Amino acid sequence: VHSVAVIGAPFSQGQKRKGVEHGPAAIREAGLMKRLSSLGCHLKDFGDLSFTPVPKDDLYNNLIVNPRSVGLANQELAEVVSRAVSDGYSCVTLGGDHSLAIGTISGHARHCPDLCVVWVDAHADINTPLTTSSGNLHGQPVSFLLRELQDKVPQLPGFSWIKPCISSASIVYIGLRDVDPPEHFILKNYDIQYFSMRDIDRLGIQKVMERTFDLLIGKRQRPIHLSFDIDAFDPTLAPATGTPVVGGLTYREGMYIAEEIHNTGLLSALDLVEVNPQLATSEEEAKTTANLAVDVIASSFGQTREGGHIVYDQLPTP
Amino acid sequence: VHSVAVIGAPFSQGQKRKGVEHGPAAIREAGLMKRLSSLGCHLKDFGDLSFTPVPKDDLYNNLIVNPRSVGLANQELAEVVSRAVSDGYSCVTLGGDHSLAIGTISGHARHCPDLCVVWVDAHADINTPLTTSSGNLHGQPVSFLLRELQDKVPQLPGFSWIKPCISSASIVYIGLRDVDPPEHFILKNYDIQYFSMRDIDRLGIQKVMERTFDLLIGKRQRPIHLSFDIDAFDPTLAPATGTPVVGGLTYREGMYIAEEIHNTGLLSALDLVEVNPQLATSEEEAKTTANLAVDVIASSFGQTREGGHIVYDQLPTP
Amino acid sequence: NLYFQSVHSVAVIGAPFGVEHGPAAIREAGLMKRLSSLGCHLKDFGDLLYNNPRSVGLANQELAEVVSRAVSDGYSCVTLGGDHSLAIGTISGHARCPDLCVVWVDAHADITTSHGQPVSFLLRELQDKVPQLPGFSWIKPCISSASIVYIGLRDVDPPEHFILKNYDIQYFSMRDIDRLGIQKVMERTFDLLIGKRQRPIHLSFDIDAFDPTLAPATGTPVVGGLTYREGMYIAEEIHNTGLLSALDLVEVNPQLATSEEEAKTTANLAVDVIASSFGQTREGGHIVYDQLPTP
Ligand SMILES: NC[C@@H](CCC[B-](O)(O)O)[C@H](N)C(=O)O
Ligand SMILES: [Mn+2]
Ligand SMILES: [Mn+2]
Ligand SMILES: [Mn+2]
Ligand SMILES: [Mn+2]
Ligand SMILES: [Mn+2]
Ligand SMILES: [Mn+2]
Repeated sequence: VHSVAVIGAPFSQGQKRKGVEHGPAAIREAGLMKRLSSLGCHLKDFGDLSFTPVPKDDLYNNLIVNPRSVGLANQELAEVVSRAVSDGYSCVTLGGDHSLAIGTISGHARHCPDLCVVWVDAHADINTPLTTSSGNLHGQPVSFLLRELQDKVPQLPGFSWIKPCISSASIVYIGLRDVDPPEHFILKNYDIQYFSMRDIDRLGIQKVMERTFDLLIGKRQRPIHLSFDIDAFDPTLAPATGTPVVGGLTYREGMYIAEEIHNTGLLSALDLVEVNPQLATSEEEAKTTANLAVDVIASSFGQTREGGHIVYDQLPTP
Repeated sequence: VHSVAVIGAPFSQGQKRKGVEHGPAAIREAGLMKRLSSLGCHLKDFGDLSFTPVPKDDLYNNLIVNPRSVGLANQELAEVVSRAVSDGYSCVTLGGDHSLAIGTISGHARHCPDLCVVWVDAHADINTPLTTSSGNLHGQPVSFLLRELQDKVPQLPGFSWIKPCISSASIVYIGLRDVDPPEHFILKNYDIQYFSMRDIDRLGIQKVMERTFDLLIGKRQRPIHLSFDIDAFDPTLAPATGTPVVGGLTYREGMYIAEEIHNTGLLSALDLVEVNPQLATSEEEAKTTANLAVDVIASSFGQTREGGHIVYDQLPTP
Repeated sequence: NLYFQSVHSVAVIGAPFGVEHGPAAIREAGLMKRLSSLGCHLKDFGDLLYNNPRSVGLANQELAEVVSRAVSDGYSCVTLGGDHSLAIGTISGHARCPDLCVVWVDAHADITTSHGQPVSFLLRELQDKVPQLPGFSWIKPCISSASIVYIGLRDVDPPEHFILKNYDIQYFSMRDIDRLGIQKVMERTFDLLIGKRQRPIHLSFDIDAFDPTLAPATGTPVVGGLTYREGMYIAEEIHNTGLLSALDLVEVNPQLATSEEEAKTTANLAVDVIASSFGQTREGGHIVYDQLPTP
């Protein structure tokens, strides 16, 4: 019996495309709670958080957009995640853009300092505020969290509260296929392990999961933080997303990652981000993406493709 | 060269979605007979059976749907299949819902004491009339056929003619992804071998086919009954079906299963079920599903990806 | 960007043999910009019955002399199609490099006929089986049986199957990829073609080798093709040898598109294959970043 807390983080200021703030409601509408309930989960829904707005919030170094707004909302979200983690709940945060991982990972690390991160995404999201070309904070969350990158990251307004909480050996990426040249340099120079789409093509997702766990939990059991960007899946499967990139995970591969995460029994927090129902060309495309998000979450807590989630031990007789 | 019999079974009373009775007409219209002719098949067309309706056949024990109609249609179907097999043909039955495997497998076992079954489906179709939640008989056919379950299956009206004819070690499932808790218990408890979509994700379809044949025909040659539900394919490939489940077989995997079955030279009967042209959103969706059904059957009788079905003896010289 | 993992010299030619709208569709999808972004030294050449053997044979003679000039100057020649018949011209022109090996990526063997016969005119062992066509006398066979490897085969005609089987032409059909996986297929392909010695590689890529969901705007689409990932993998491994000498990107037919999304997706895919053949990858790393800025 897993105790699962659901937190809606209708965060959109980490990027420029509107509608990602409607991701939590779309996921709940696709039957998230009914699905987790059927798995036997003990649920708590915090509903959607109302983040303190920052009306006077100008560009940092004439590039970084909404720093105070993103920094403050993450500060507040980190308090909610920390509380849920303290109360014994596996914390599911529904996005919202991927800048929310600053708050969920920060919050989680307060009570789980030995956590490890499995980052599932088409993107590395590891640009520093000095390497970003877009100035979108959803493309930089990992830079604020990485201990080894601290001397390369300037102090941004609203971001001072953040204490880097993950080391380069404690994060593994899966699904990479659109990596900026500064991000590629960071991954190689700081020895951050990753399994790009090319590594999945060669090894197969089973070997990718085995190797990920060898790297992270090969020495001891640790709390796992699964940060899952819906754009890790091929755009044909997850169209309702801001930055789609062709040649992503199949439905089967995404289910396989989540099932392996469930099988460890170590999942402590999960982010499901970048579902933007507004970017779907049709209502069915929006529902398809939202149904996929529920499937990743439910598989992370026991949903299988073999029907082995529920205890059944005796057949009825005539 | 193969002797192949074709039987149309326009039957829908094993489920609640209207239209699956039009599956045989849709498959025939897709050019099935012309395709089998082009492969050099000696063909016998038994036409499309008209099933004796049961006007008074309502809900049994507040659960079982249409038992008298399903039992009778299967009794009639078993006699036609028995005729085709005893005449010496490899029996192709076009569905119609998956409750029709009661008739095809019963009819086939009347001549093949050592028959084995390869069941390709998103579903196990092995609930008993006591474990079913829906009461739909297309989700229960294997329970009536399996010897090990005889003491778990109640006597339904119209089912007294059925004799269990297969052992738990004589059926292998491929493609499973939507299994009920009692069905998972039955599969594990009785040691029925299955390769779910997760097993295919891990092993690959080559190893799945090798292991299937090792389990079934590794000790001795045996007639093979291929019970193929079109919903084993991903819904993007087979949209015109009643219970679609995302994350199915690819076109390539489906053809590979069919090619490997052909390569044994032991195919004795094939069911191609659950094509429901009415559930397609367009004519092209219905046609794609029908064409896929024809490709499975043709590959099961020799159609290949390398174009080696037709023998070429001499190249023209100048 | 000033630093790159590798610098290649690349020549681009448009051969519009609605398949004629193919080179224009590829160009409009930003091909030149993409190759420039990879640190390539670019040279754009612009856009150029028996039993149309004259017109096909003529257009191919112009293409073969343009390809021969580009490869003579030391450029890796890229030809935008147009139908696959242009491969007679490009492989002949490139051969004028005699020890060239071919990697034919197609749903079809293109090798008795009923764009489906280019390999018959080029293969040495098939010379005593091919008749003297009008405006085809200038062609001499250049590639032997053990120098062409097919990848992606799924629609092979009975006389083609006999040719492949009896002339011992090694191939990896869709069924072979299903069994081995694309990694093993590339490892085995290179074991066959360059295991003995290094050789200029001719990659003739038909867009229909990919599944029709990915490349819908093509002439002869065949279901159950290569995924986007498999095709990129082929191109990346070809790049990783450091031997790519010529490449054809054929059968993009923008007049067969039933929507703008089907038109743009097919052209974008064709740009992706070419870019991956000259260094573009899923991991990045093609562009070399020196140092991180400090606050
Ligand atoms: N959720 C699927 C269904 C069975 C589908 C039968 B099939 O489509 O395979 O024929 C369920 N287990 C049931 O018992 O009603
Ligand atoms: Mn992300
Ligand atoms: Mn992303
Ligand atoms: Mn079925
Ligand atoms: Mn089924
Ligand atoms: Mn071709
Ligand atoms: Mn082709």
